Amino acid sequence: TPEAPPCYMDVI
Amino acid sequence: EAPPCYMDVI
Amino acid sequence: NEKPLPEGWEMRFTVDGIPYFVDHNRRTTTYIDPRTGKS
Amino acid sequence: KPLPEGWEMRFTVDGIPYFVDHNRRTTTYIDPRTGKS
Repeated sequence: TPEAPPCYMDVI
Repeated sequence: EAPPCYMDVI
Repeated sequence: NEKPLPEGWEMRFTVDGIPYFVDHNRRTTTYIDPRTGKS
Repeated sequence: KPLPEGWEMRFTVDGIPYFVDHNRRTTTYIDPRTGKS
């Protein structure tokens, strides 16, 4: 898996 | 809207 | 647009046909075309 | 140093900083001031 941060849609 | 989440794409 | 996408980038379409752009280095997606800087 | 306009720093559940781009509505671990995570 790559390191990707929380998605914009999930945190906004 | 926002573009699709990276982790949804892959 | 005849130009290739730059290194790390891929173009996909949403279900409703909107182009978007995936950056596999920064792990982002955007409606901004990396060739033009515009959506 | 200030982030580019439209950008914010947030933190994951484990306290890792990440960057939220409100212009494009996306997120990255890569600091746009430096180009590194």
